Amino acid sequence: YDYHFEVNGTVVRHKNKGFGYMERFFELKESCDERSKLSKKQYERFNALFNFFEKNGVICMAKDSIEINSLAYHGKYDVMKKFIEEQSVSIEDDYKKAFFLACLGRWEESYDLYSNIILNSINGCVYYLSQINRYRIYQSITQAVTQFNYKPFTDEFLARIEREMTNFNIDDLFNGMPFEFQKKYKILEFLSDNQFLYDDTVKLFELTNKVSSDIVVLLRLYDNLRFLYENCLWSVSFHEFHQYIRNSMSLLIEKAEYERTRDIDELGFGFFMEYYDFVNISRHFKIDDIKNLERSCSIDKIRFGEQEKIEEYLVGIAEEITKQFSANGMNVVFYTQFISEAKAALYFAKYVKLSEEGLGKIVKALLFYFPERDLDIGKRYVWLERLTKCNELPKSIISIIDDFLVLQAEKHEVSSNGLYSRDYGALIKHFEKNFISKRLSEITLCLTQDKQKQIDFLFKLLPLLSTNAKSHLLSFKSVENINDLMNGIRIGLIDEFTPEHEELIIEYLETRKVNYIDYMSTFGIWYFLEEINNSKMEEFIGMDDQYDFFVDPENFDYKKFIPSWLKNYNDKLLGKIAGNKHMKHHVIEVLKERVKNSNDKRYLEILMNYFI
Amino acid sequence: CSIDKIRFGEQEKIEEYLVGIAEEITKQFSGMNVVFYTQFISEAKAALYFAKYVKLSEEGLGKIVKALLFYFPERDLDIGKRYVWLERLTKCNELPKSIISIIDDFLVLQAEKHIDEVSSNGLYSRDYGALIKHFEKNFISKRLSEITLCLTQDKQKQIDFLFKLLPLLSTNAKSHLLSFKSVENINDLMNGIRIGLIDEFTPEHEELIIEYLETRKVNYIDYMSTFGIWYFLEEINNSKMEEFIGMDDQYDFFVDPENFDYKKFIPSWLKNYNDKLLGKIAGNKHMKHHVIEVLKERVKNSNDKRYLEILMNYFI
Repeated sequence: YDYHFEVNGTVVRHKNKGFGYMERFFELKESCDERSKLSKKQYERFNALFNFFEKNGVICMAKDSIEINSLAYHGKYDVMKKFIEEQSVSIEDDYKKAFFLACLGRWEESYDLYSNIILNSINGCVYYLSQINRYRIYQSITQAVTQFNYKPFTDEFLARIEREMTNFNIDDLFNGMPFEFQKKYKILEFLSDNQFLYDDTVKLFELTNKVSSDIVVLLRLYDNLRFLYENCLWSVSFHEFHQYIRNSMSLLIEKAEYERTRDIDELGFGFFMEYYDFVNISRHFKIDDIKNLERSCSIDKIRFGEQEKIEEYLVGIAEEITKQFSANGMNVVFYTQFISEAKAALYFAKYVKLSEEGLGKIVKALLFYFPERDLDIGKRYVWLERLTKCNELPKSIISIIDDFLVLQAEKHEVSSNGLYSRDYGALIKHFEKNFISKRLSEITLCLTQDKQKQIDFLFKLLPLLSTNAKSHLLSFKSVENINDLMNGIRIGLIDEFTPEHEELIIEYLETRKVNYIDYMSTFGIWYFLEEINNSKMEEFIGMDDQYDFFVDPENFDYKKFIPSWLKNYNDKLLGKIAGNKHMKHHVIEVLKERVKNSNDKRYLEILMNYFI
Repeated sequence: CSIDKIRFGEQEKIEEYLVGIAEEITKQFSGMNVVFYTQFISEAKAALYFAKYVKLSEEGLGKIVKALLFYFPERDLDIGKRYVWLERLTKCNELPKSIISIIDDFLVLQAEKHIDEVSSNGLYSRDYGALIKHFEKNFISKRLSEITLCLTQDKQKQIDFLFKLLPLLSTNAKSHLLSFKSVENINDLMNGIRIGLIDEFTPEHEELIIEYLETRKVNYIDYMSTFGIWYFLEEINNSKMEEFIGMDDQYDFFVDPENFDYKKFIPSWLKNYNDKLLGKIAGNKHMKHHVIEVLKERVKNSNDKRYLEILMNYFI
């Protein structure tokens, strides 16, 4: 505590009452003559000290860019495998090898290498750090076994490490080292502690003040990341560090959004995201955390820099996804940690502009080689649609989606979201607007009445077929009764109501009218939407409030209106109701009354975009 | 958050705590402990500020108001900040006669002060008098009337300060004040209209407005927005206001909707506006679209609930 060493690289005298040796050192650093006056051995010692202080980002005193050198941090899995394959020349090479094995999911080999280094390492700093990391990898192996209860570790190995690590105390490790080590390496004692990021987490509270701190927080986060990755420490993978990164980045982005909002309020017209920030968010955030960030702050207003580096990182993520799942691959220990980072990276790639080739690689990996368990068809479509935000759909991505749809047809869908293969075709039709699928047409030409599952699958994908394919597909389905007509309209059998469909709807409505003493609401919606021009629906008025609310609002009694109707309405229906020039003030007043009664988010959203 | 609608439990314990803080404020500032002051003044200020939402008994309210007005240092609490505190206190409990008497004594002390008033938010003792007049509009400041009776023309400070507190006086007391004080500058005209002595501007008032605008114009190469509000709400028909646009953004916004570019509009302006002119802006139809856009953007990006209630009651 003689001096303060700040995150920006400046030194400040703090507590030493003796000579200013750091100020003196900087003075020799500035001027070569004073440096030349040193003795030869002291001159070379000063050269070593200057190299150290340059490497560690210590420049000068107060009166006078992040760069992490780690293959593990940058996700260079192939280069890490190459480094592991080669023969280690030193024990520091073995330490780096054991860290790389830990990061590649090969925890048994990592534990064996750490044990070997501990054997062959008795400064004793690599010995101490291997003891730290072997305990950490032993903790990782122990917790992975509990999660899996697949047998990725043999029971012999588990029993052997349990016997080796029984009664082992990491709290005694530093105190068991020679006192020379304990004096020289007092700064490494925190690595044996259960927690080491409490100071930073408590200091994060300054990002919540509403009355620089943010740059200090970011630089300290970069310092922690560089120390834990460049020194090959396995604590960089545990929940404490990931939680610390999540908290720091989330609070920084929320603080920047708060300053942006306050300035907009007070001035009426902040956070800069770069490659390292993108990698930190991808590796440490879950999808829920990114969703919290998106809902809390406008990430679309955050400028993304170093987009070439981010694109290269995303392409590497896609390539590793392919290598993990195109071939046998499937290191379950590595896959468990890697799939979360890949999901977060592809999810966050919505805000990053991507080149055509890189976008092609990423989209291909996402559509085909991403496991269904981690990303179902609905989540996969959500990721793709997010990818279509910054960059519109080119021809190559449309072709990749076409191949995905062809593969789906050949296979023929469990979707937690509720979006299926039809939405990919809708997305294609959104941009190309005239895309016809050659192979889908070919498989329609081979379709028969036997394979009903194919028919009921790609009847939803009808706009991507040709005229002959559409005509052939239409033959296998009948529209005899009203139920068949409703199944067709929900599946897309007909897009323009024929007069016989109108007669069928009339028959259904008359039959229900006779039996007076779900479908009717849809009929009223279609009548309002000009979908049906029968001009006869007025006789079915009186039963359902929605029916007369939709067929003719002029005579509708708005005391029978339920505000919950608007929640079920879609974008097109709400926009049409807004522009009707009738019914408008009634929905305005009912929505105003609803929101004044209770600040409901969906109702305000409806009232705000289309003004209904 | 609407903290006002949140109910407060243990109102008696809260009031006892508030009265204890008021008593400590009185005791400290009369020999004080400065290092204790640093920690305690923040808590006392926050408690007095947050006491807006808590029902206070008449005796406790009296003690709290007395401490806030008299013994709260001017360094921590400006006269405008102190008025804001007191006005917040009067929100939950309408100020009784004892509170009126206490703040009247504060007013007469402030009158004695001028015998030789910095507000960060521009709210002064005339506003304490206005808060007096907002309730029981039949009230007389006897001590202030006595001060008004003995007003020689040489002691300008007392008379010019007391002219702001016109409704607090009597006819006989205000006779001497009107004998000396009269509308002669733009400041006199604006504080007179805020009192309400003259409801309709004389042409000479428009002349002073135009000459003040001309002077600040020759200075070009704070009450700018008041003239814009007067032109928008057509209390000024001089029609020469259009020759001094490009001066302040609020002025440009209010004198002309179409010529005022909407990118320099400050969304926070709508919170200062009152209900009358806020409704008038909605019906103008010449600036309705851009205030609608600003309100929507603020509902999106800001957590402030004021913008939503501005949008939905007035539909600006």
